[PDB]
Amino acid sequence: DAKNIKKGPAPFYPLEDGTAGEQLHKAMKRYALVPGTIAFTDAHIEVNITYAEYFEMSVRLAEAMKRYGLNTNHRIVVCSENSLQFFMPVLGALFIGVAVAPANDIYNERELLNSMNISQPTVVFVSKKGLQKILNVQKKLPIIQKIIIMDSKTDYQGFQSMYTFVTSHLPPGFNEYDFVPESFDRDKTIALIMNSLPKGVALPHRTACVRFSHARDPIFGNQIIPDTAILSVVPFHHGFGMFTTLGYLICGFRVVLMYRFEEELFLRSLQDYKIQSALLVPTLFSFFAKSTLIDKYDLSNLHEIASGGAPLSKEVGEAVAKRFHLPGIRQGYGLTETTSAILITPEGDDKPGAVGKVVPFFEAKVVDLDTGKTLGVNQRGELCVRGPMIMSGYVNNPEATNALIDKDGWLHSGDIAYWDEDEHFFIV
Ligand SMILES: CC(C)(O)[C@H]1Cc2cc(/C=C3\OC(=O)C(c4ccc5c(c4)C[C@H](C(C)(C)O)O5)=C3O)ccc2O1
Repeated sequence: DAKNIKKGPAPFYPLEDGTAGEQLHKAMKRYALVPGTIAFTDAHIEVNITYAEYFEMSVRLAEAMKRYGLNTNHRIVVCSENSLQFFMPVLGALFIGVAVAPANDIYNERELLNSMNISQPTVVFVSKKGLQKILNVQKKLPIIQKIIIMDSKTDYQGFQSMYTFVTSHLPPGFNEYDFVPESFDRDKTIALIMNSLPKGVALPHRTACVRFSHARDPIFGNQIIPDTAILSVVPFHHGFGMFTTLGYLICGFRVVLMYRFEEELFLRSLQDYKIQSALLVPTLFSFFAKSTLIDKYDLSNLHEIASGGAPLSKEVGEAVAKRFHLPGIRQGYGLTETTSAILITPEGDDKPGAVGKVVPFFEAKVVDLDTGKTLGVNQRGELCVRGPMIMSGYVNNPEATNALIDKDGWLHSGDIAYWDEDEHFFIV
């Protein structure tokens, strides 16, 4: 019964060809050619970095990694708190087809070791505060040949920074604007290995390309408008942070980041940066349902709040929307294994407690927990989705992959849901 399979509509703009690296490179080069266009802002230290700076450093890192000897057979780890530098090695690696494994920066040595035993990186990019943990991990994982310090200009404790690493490897006369990213099969070449003991979730370049279609979709994402700023406190090494931020770079937005939540800084940032959209996780929603400071700030520019990371209760969402003077909350539902959200609230068509509608290129159904039958409108069962953002599999764990994804390509989410007469989905 096809009528009970909910399908996303066609994307507003056709899906572009090219790897995720090629698409990011093309967009970022465009924004780079306009001086002063801000890519990231660190709300804590107040420093801005422009698309020109970001584009040039990411391309220099790409070329330096290529000359050092990395290619599609290798992986890198990026282990850092949210920062201005976080996406430099991410973009550089995407530009040359090297898979990136972001490691949670609050993991201890044991958890890092398990994570990197799965991803098996050749080079680790780490912030200064993570260096000791990586050195302890490297003791057990000799495959790590090289450690590069992200948030330093000069060498740091005998290790190269991204800047000195680049100088060591760039050819004379290197031209960042002549550089061309690598081309490769985007279904076969892994872009990210995300953590989900945790497993490693392999995401081909294809899944990011589809994400970039959603991110700028006028219905399922944000319309590309000049001078748009987002406030993001969500960890970049988690899918909600990783894939919203890459999407924002495609859109040329200003991404104001925080690496630690604080109430006054968060609200003052919304006000002073004239933020249009802010990203929260459910426990920060619960926090703002308790906040009374919100009405002391001028939030007249705020258009939306998005919640991701885990389903949000209906009542908490309604409380927060009211405190912020918004008509509703921009919800979505995703898993690490689906790259990002594959149900998203359509712009202007929020419905309290709903996680939204099936995104372009996807299908979703709910199945009876007994009969396995596809269910109709307003009936509760297991949410199952199928589409090109689904992971290629858990790394070196085909049994775990097969337990989650069936022979027809349906991923079984483990969550109970239903959809309504407008094809809005609700998580129960
Ligand atoms: C407008 C706009 C911003 O473009 C769109 C894009 C968008 C995404 C979401 C929600 C999510 O996006 C995500 O990626 C995840 C997610 C990603 C990984 C993941 C989990 C959730 C749960 C699971 C766990 C480990 C439990 O955290 O892993 C979301 O919930 C909500 C609103 C929204 O507006």
